[PDB]
Amino acid sequence: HMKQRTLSIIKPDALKKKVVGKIIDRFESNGLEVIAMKRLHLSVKDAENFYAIHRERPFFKDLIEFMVSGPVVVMVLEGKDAVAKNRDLMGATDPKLAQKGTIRADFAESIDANAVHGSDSLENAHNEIAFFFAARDL
Repeated sequence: HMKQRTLSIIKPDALKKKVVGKIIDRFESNGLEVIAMKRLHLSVKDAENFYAIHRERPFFKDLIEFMVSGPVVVMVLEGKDAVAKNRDLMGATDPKLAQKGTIRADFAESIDANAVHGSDSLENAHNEIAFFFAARDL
């Protein structure tokens, strides 16, 4: 019920499909604003620090390799209930489970290459935004 900010990443698979515009438009048409944005190529160090909470998760090694395999677009989205709204529009992490009409349903091929990242909580949103943006840039 508040005006929140959350992090979105358009992963290397969506960039290669050239669906950055369609995905950004999904957020803009659904009550969110892109208030910060840059295209970049993550180093391994960047990717391991960003996903440090998952270092012992079994998907870690494959996750890092995929996330440095090509450039991404990182964005801060702003709007009412932004953290929850972003997750609703992305759909289930796994495209095979995502509801029709979500980003992962529309643009993702596998759970390993599932088009977008979004912060899963308000606490993670704070750290993830701060990882990519100095506060003067927002």
